[PDB]
Amino acid sequence: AKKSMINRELKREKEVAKYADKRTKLKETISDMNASDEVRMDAMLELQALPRNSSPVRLRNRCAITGRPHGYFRKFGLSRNMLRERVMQGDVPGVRKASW
Amino acid sequence: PRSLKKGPFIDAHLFAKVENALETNSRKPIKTWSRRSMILPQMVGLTLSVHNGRTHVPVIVSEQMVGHKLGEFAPTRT
Amino acid sequence: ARIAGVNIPDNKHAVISLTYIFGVGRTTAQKILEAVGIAPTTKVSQLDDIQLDAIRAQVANYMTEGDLRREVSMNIKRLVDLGCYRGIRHRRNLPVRGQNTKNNARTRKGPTRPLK
Amino acid sequence: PRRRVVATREILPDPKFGSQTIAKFINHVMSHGKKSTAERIVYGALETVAQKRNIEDPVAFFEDVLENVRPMVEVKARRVGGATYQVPMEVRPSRRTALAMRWLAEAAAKRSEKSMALRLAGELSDASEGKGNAMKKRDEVHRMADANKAFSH
Amino acid sequence: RNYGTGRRKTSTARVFLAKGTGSIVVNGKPLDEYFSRETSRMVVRQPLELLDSPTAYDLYITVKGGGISGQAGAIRHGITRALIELDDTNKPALKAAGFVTRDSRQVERKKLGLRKARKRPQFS
Amino acid sequence: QRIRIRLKSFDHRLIDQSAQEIVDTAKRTGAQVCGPVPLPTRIERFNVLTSPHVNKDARDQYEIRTHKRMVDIVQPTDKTVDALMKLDLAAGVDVQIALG
Amino acid sequence: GQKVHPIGIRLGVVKKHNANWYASPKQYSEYLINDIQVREYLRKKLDSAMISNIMIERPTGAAKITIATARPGIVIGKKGEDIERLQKELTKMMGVPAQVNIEEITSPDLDARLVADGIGSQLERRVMFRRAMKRAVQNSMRSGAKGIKVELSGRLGGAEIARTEWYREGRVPLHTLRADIDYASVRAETTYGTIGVKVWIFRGE
RNA sequence: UCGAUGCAACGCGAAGAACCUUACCUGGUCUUGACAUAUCUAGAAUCCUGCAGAGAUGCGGGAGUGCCUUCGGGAAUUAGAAU
RNA sequence: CCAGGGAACUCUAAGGAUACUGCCAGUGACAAACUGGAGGAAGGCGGGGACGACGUCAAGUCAUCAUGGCCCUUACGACCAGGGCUACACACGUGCUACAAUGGUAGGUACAGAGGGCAGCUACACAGCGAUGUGAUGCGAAUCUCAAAAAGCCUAUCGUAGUCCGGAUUGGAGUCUGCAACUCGACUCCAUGAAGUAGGAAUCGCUAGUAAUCGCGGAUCAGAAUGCCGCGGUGAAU
Repeated sequence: AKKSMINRELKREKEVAKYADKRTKLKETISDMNASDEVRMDAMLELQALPRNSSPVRLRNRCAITGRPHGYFRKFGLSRNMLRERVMQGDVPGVRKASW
Repeated sequence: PRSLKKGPFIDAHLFAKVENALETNSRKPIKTWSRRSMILPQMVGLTLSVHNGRTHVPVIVSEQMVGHKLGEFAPTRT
Repeated sequence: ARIAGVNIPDNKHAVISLTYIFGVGRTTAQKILEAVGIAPTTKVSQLDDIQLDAIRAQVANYMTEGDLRREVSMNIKRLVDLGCYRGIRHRRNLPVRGQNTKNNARTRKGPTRPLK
Repeated sequence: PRRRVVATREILPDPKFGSQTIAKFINHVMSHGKKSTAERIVYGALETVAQKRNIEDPVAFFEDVLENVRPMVEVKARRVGGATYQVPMEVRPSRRTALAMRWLAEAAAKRSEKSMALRLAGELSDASEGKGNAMKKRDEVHRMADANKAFSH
Repeated sequence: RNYGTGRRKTSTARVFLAKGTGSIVVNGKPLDEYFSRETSRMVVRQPLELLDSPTAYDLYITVKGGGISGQAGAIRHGITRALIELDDTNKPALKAAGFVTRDSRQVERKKLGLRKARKRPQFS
Repeated sequence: QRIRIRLKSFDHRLIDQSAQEIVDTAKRTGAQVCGPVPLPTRIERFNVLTSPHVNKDARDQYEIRTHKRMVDIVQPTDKTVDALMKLDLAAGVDVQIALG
Repeated sequence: GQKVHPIGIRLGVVKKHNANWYASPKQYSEYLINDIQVREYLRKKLDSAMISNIMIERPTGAAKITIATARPGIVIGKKGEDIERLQKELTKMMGVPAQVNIEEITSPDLDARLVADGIGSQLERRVMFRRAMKRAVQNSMRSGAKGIKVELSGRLGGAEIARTEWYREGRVPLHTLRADIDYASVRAETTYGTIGVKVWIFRGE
């Protein structure tokens, strides 16, 4: 993809890790039954006041090499285009052509 | 629509804006781009202008519009 | 038998016949029979006046065809004069639940009309 | 096909009568790969006529009706220099039974009886004496076979 | 206590043949109770009656995998494998009946671009 | 003290030899060892489109098997243990220890 | 384009992956992404030397990268002065210190990548493609081989209409799985466009 | 938004558009710039904050002073100064 | 796994054996081959897949990537919010669900495979009509789980009706995911109950575990399959 779009994902993922611990502690606080009713809504209000990119929902995992937003594989982390190239050269361990 | 346990959603930058309008009881349009917010009973009677994508269409809040999103009344397509 | 102001088939089973009441479906029919205590398999024809009355009294709890047609009309009317998104879709006879309008909306737009 | 003659498959006989003719007829009634559903249709139909006509063994009765439906002469399509001659030819025995088994099922599927087992029972009874669409279909083929009776190429 | 291993499309059947009255027990339950299919019942009991000895041997079958008619074929194959143990003169008759051959038929795999093993996405 | 070794690789001919010396080095030290039982292998298949733009019917089928083996030292000895940390095997196969 | 990669179709029958590490599915991606990053860097920083096969097997923690070049003297340098500065650099972008060893290429003419790189270099230096293609065929056959196929695709000769020219000498039976064929597809960034260079080296079944 | 256009385009790229993805539009913004090397001025980076705004951003206050070499200082680092 | 703790069997997954027109009878140029027969699990290419010659279509891809040339550099580069890619007089291409009785509904009662699970699956208990909610447990898995397979079988019922078919649309009330479900999510419940009674000219797939039919998984994925890629069950006609 474009160079800006790759870098935009980096700064979109920088916030996710920066508020990673805050969300986890906040998430239990708003879901805690023993927490007071006014305690939990105030905390949930803060969750909606955090920076927008901080959530792990705006993350679109992307190919490491080319930055292709489509055809992504979690096991390999590469798009479909570059995974085929590396598999067929033999650079991906274990993976081979299948036939049954 | 939305879980009732999580409460009615209202934007942070809109809840304060309507709260400040209650004190003065002003009738001037309130310019907002957040049409995802729910309509509360505290904002009945005041006038605010929701983004339609191009401009800010003015909407006069009535009693029978509490419980809807602000975007209900800001058509986007023609 | 005549129940809730409209006649219903008498030869059919009680649970099936009660569905002919506009505003009463299969499970509402089942809930009605349980309160009175009549087996659903019993036909409407073999219903005594005492238990036919009991069904009529129980039907008053759930909204019948008369009131519900208004309320549905009022609910739809409430949107039309309101001017909301669902309001403009109802008046224009287009789907209101975010359904595909390019390809398939012929149950909401009526029969396909030829274009010159 | 175009080169060889593939061998025909072996069909196991029906479990209630041990005949490969009824088991093949069950294959002609079955749809969607539902063998058991077709079996009760055939068994119910055969039981209905057997219980009505007072016959102990219905496999021979089904042979009698099947032989009364099977055509002997069929009208093939032939071409001689662009001209289409509807030559009537004999029917190979494997095709005779297939045609008869086909017509019975297709004629019984358009009956007016309540159940399909009852619909098939009517056609089996009707075709036994020599009436019904199945008999009518066989006559129609024979009528066309007699209609030409002039191309012996 | 002759043993035979029966196999069909996905069901493997183990049979323990032994001289007795003729009772058949499949998975600790009677054959009629286990198999509601008359076809499956006949297929299971076919080799025994083929050579005129239905009520001669007691069977203890334990089936696994496959389906309701694949298990019947597996039991038939296993019963063949067990009958050939006591006597080698029955093997000609069972082979002529076609019960000694293990059916290699299997569900053909779905192919890419195809809708099934062979069905194609119709074009126009 | 019944230790159990667990082996997991992608290459199947790499674990057969890897387990072979483990069952040999643990049986040549005056100890009894049961052979490596093969456990069901995980076969992950993938459908990678070959073309960069069009014709979704052109794809490759890749697979990556994950074979697993394990052995049991039913009775261990001090001369069987001391032979086991010095058997430093890596680069292709992961070795797990129960230690008990 | 209708020919499968001859290395990937042989990956299990008569070949070996140039990667030998097991990682968990969570950890598999970051190893591979790290693994690919090594290849791109090492292919540019070590471009002067002629490197063909780089095997990257990482044991628990460490990583035993095994490059196979034809000029070890310039990769290693004086008493390994150049290899050591690469040691501290590869570790910086990887985990714990990873050792790098160099394998020797006895015949730097049977490797497809080495032959392809030479043809790619010659096309860069304004050499007629016909002579560059023919010579590499001659060298490979005279160096001991059973087949070479070299194919050049692009604007050969700086023409406007691209064309494919290929010279085969020997057997190179691509459809035989037990063939031991070395394949390489490199490029030549000329002044008139990229020229693709594909080399097949059949070296006995 | 764009591409795919007879078989061999049309559940095709897309193995999955609420935001993001997004490439299009309305508006609000930035100009060596989100990103790489050439550089010199201060500082460990980094963390927690206030207000104003739809947000991008803008203006302000507190804690910390790295590490190897040590008075040239160096792997990284925040805000420009210009080609 | 379970025949009698066992090391039998099934299973699991590595290494091998077998199959070679090898044997027989015939035809055939004293041939290659062909036709039948025995043995064997398998017979002549045993079934399926991968592998796609020289070239063709200046076929597709400059939007995976790279790249020659051309063009823009306070902008055709860059950031953000909202909209939009989801519009609808319409036509076309792929499908899915149906039009029912070989069926719908309500009770019982069976038989799989393959794959996933810490970026999670959830035993069990309780609350709930339900989606799901709280507590809590086992499991990086042949251990715990997804998960019950459905079609099937037995009983009752409906008795040919636009219906106890069909499930679009719409009204009301909710659960999850997520900063956020109006544009524009998926499910759950109640109510409504649309066309549709087998489809013109024309046209397509399939030769065997195939077609047809029935369910179950996975990738992508916070949530969002009637698509895609697979898995097995029943199982033809010619």
